[PDB]
Amino acid sequence: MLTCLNCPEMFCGKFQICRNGEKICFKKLHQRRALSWRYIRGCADTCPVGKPYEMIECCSTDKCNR
Repeated sequence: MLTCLNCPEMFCGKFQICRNGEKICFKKLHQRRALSWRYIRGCADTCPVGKPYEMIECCSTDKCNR
């Protein structure tokens, strides 16, 4: 199994265990303002496509989006 964060905050501690169908996590921006503590973290199947300024990250490791 894999572990991925599930909180908008950067230095948070909220996460969940990803099950089948999603062996990779992702972390992108949700807004330019207050971005310091605003990000879309969650599980996924593969690197989700999107803009470059969306700070879209992809990885398959324990809290890789830490």
